[PDB]
Amino acid sequence: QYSSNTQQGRTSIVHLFEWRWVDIALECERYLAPKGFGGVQVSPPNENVAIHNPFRPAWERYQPVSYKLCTRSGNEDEFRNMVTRCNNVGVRIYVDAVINHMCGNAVSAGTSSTCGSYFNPGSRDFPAVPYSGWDFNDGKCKTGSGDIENYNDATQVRDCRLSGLLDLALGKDYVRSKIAEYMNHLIDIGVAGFRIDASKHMWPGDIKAILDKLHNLNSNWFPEGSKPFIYQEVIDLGGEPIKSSDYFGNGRVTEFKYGAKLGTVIRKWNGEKMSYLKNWGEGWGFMPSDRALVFVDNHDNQRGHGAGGASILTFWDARLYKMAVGFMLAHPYGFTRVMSSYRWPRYFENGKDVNDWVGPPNDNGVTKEVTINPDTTCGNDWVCEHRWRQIRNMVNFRNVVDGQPFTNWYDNGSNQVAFGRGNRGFIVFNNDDWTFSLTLQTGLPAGTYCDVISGDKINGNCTGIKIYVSDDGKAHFSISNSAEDPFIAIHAESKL
Ligand SMILES: C[C@H]1O[C@H](O[C@H]2[C@H](O)[C@@H](O)[C@@H](O)O[C@@H]2CO)[C@H](O)[C@@H](O)[C@@H]1N[C@H]1C=C(CO)[C@@H](O)[C@H](O)[C@H]1O
Ligand SMILES: OC[C@H]1O[C@H](O)[C@H](O)[C@@H](O)[C@@H]1O
Ligand SMILES: [Ca+2]
Ligand SMILES: [Cl-]
Repeated sequence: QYSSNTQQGRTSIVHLFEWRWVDIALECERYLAPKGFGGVQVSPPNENVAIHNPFRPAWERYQPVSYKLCTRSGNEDEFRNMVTRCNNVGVRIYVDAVINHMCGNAVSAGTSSTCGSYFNPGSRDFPAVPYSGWDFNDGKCKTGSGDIENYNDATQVRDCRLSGLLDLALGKDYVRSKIAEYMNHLIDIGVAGFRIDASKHMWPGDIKAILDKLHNLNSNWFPEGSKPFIYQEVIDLGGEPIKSSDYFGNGRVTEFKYGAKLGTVIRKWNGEKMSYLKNWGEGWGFMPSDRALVFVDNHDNQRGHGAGGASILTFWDARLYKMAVGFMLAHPYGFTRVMSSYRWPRYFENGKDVNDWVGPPNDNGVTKEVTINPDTTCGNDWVCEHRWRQIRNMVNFRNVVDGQPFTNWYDNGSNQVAFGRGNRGFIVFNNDDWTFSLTLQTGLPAGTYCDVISGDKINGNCTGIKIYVSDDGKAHFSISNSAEDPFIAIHAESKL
């Protein structure tokens, strides 16, 4: 469950949040494969409640109606088409698996669902599965409301309804088997692994019992005995009875400490400075690197949901965001996930984004296609951070330096830092209010290297900055504090 199952020399996954299957399939072929992306985390592919108030929110996808592969992202044919086409170009699919719960207990009965399946939350009837009243935790939960009231109580966090979401009885073999059926369907199609949604809300032992029932990965694409990559969503910043480590037996775990702390550092809040990143990783109290799924922001905290707080960096803060993502992708700690977002009409009323619910770009609820602008950015309000040169090139930086040790660290005691990865890559940051101008040991072979932040190598030349490494590995770097991208990165494959 710990191995990503990505192609050798591909080290990141990108969350193509709310993208349609046909768009992802094309994206794999035209972009993700040639740019060296390891894989795609997709939005939940299973049927959900069509919520009309508010109008088709992002969060409707986290209210299951059945396990039919039928969503705003597309139908089963399109899903199968996407996984095949992506695997065929060496790009993996990871499914957002919503298995803790069905929909909200107060959602109306009917066929307001993405495939038109009937469901009745009040009577606990989901006949397209099927689930009945016997399949939920109503009798197991011990709170007055039936919902989670207190995170200091590990039991109710597991047995009670998250925000009123009907809590599946995962202690039952029937329920475990229905979920395993869904996941095995996905595995056989060719899915490489799963983001396990709301993992904190399930007993580690129940997740395990579900995982016990799963097939090995599709043997046309994956070596015999390959197990699905598992990464579990557990928000653990400390101070709760449930710990990220409780889930290590099942796979990797999201390290939410990662983006919270990095955001604070890059913003220079709370007295934090980039020089403090010298011991980034386990030295910052983070989980073991071999279990961490790391990211700057995710689909929840980029809009203030879940954990996060104000420190989280997102596309809205493009300049600091790129630096934070650049730092993540250069540093060996964790397995990296890059966010890919859509723009929504962000509108604050007393410190709250009243539009944090808004779903993907749409015309009357129909998800808009991802259009590609001439310059390879996206139209239709898709942000496509993964296509921003500064991020895409850092994705390849991580591939190039894979397995190389953190080395040649420099800092000025403030916010000017640099480090290398073995003899394969070097990166330099200026987050101070003055110019960073200095000759530094890069650990790299002598030569002319294209800075992959400002530009690209195109056979024999660079479209941006050029860095000159002399015979002793030293190179001069000059980064103004006024630089729009106040960092530079060079690696073995950017050498002329
Ligand atoms: C959105 C988020 O809610 C929960 O998170 C809480 C943390 O667990 C607490 O430690 C504390 O920080 O408060 C948080 C906010 O309530 C929950 O535990 C997470 O699992 C949840 N995230 C996902 C689950 C969903 C339900 O399917 C979705 O709404 C959401 O998009 C998921 O990413
Ligand atoms: O500002 C606080 C920091 O000061 C010190 O320089 C330590 O290296 C670091 O661990 C500590 O957190
Ligand atoms: Ca539960
Ligand atoms: Cl997540």
